[PDB]
Amino acid sequence: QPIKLARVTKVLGRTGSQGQCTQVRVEFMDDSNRSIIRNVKGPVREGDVLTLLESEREARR
Amino acid sequence: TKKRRNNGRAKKGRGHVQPIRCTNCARCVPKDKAIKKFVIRNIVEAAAVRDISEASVFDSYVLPKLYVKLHYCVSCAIHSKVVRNRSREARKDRTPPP
Amino acid sequence: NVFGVCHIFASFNDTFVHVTDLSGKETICRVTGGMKVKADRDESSPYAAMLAAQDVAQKCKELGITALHIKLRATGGNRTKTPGPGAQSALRALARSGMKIGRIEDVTPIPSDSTRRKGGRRGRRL
Amino acid sequence: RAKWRKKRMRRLKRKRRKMRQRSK
Amino acid sequence: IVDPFSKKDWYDVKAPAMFNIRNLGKTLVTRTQGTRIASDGLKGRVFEVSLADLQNDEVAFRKFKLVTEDVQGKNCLTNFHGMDLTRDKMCSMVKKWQTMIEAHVDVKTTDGYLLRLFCVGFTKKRTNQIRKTSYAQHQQVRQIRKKMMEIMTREVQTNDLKEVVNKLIPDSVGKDIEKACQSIYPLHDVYVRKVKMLKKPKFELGKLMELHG
RNA sequence: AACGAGGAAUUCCCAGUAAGCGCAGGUCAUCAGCUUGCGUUGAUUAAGUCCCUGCCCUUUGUACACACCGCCCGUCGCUAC
RNA sequence: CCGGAGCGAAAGCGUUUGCCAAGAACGUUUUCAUUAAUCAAGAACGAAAGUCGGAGGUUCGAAGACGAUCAGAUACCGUCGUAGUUCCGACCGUAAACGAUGCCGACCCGCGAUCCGGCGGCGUUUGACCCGCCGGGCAGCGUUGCGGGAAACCACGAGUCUCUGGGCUCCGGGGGGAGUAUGGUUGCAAAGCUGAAACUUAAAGGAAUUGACGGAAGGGCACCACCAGGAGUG
Ligand SMILES: [Zn+2]
Repeated sequence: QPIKLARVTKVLGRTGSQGQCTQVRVEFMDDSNRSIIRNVKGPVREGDVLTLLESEREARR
Repeated sequence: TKKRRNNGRAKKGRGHVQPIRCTNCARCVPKDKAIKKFVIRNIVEAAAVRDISEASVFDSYVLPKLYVKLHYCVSCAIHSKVVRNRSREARKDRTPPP
Repeated sequence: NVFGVCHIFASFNDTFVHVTDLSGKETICRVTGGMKVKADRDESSPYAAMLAAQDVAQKCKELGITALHIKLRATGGNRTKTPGPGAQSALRALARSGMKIGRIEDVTPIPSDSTRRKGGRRGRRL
Repeated sequence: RAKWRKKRMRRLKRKRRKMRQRSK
Repeated sequence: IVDPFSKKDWYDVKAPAMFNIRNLGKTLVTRTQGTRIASDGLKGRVFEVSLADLQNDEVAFRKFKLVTEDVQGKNCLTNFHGMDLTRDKMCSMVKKWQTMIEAHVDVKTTDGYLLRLFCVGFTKKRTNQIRKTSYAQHQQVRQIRKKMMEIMTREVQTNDLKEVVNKLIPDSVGKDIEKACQSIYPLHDVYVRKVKMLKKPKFELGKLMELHG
């Protein structure tokens, strides 16, 4: 399946047991669809870019 | 001393009610003293409902729910964190928690 | 799409995934979590049920099964009615392994009035 | 447990009856 | 040693022609090995399928059991065996603060098909009702159960198995009971939940081809 | 000579900080593998969480109050009535 | 479905239909016309376990075996299982049989619900729902800071109690000894009812409060916690 790219649009909050994960919603750039939320690890701010390998799941917490 | 006016049960005008069994311990608990908990949850989790949705051979199929009627004894409804020990004046609040 | 019926006996201490034909007469493939773990303590773990439904999809595809009707089942009867931890891991592994799912429905043996459940009137005092 | 003080008392009274019965 | 699936051949299961589709799926059985013919197992199987899998524009919580009775040319023919609602929809109709009046009859059709139809109805709260509980009195419970048992037999006694099935796929029996009970107490979810077939008569293939024709 | 980035575990730390390097003071007739200071070179990672282990507050329970290192029960054993 | 809803003197009582004879409340310009209330002696009933005699023994499960844990478990946990649990008759008359609160009667607050019956009112709906009211029934909330109480709490009064008297029955007199001994009595038995004394003791106990503690809950905090790693120890 073709790979899709997306830009970080908004940071929600810290998730995980140790609080290392950061729930951040993303939005595709090429095709306007699937403005789904994902879980990111590390320092994340508004304006980052996440190379989503898939576009199927949300994976909340 | 009498801790509750209703003695922790809903027996008013009766002498004996039918005892039922608990869920996580299987203890004989009276029907009026049981800690009712009507659990209604989806069959598939919200984290996995999307994988089942795309694998559905239909266009729009609402996933049914798990309608489970649970009964808890006092010793287990507190250990399972279903009910808590409230303050002396807070125990009189019969309103269900939001 | 070759529709089938998948019986998931999701209980405690073990998790069963039983795939049969549309009538449930002939068993096409069925495995347990103990067939994938060394210690039986990890049977009710969702990771064991994750590996169970994974290889099932291959046996379903080898024989031609493409779609599976989910029949979730707990212990039922006098014991608990909520399915075990393998109810969701086995269900998600079925769709993610390149299969089809349709008309999900749970069949738990709930009694109109059962006999005396195991454990006295004081309950299991673990 | 006051119930087992009643359990041991009924057990002691029952023994006193057997001792008193053999003296008939 | 040898894979037992090598001797298994697929059979396309069928259904009566009164529905919208006859193709219900595929089954499997081993071929004839010795005296045990493959037909000796495909004449007693039961397929529990929902109404949405049988009809095209109906509900999905009404399941129909279809027992196999004949195999003609690598395909397995089926017929009515019993109706039953889903476990989830049954637990959702039962609600609190309202009376539940159940009923059950065991009456046969014009033929020897002994059917046991189960109907369940709940009362309805009025729109301008301020009272939380909608409780009908015990004698008011009897009158509702009387009409519930009377219509189940009357509608199934004046027709054979073929016609009552077409009257069973929709809630035709359930909608008239609510209208009948409204004269005493309004009901909400009058539904025929389960149909059990206890005894089966001497089946004739002539009446089977008349339905599937 | 052992020691080939080191068993199960475990200590410390987020900015001139950790560490590396060396100096000086205290001890001191003789002495620093220590410690208190000092400057020097200078990052990795994190601008977080109750996850874990330690911690106070509130509610709650108590037959505890020289206060859970609390209090207290029975059998057995000794003596007296 | 099933509720702080009903019924019964209580124990107790919820699948359908049928049979059987009761009962409160309400309705009443019916009827009877003080025929009452409470009650030593006496009696019916009385959960469960147990006991005797049959049936049936699914499940559970005293006892019991075995598996685990522990310093040790004769237990909790697990497998299995006797009696028992189920039904039939005769016993036993004991429960935290509790509302830990006798019955009858009067008087003494309010409000919103709820249960049955009766009554009168816009409407909606072919009795249902709506707004009230009178009578009892289970209860609830508010005020008890019109009272009561040691207080918790009490209008199913636990109010009208030194401003002490409506009627009646039962019953308590510091804590133990002790519901023991003995006698009578009931029972097949286990035991039930009745019921002491010697002796010992300065407290036992009730309610409430502040501390402490919990292997209770909730919230919050620190690289002497972790996450991310970086040094070094072992
Ligand atoms: Zn319980």
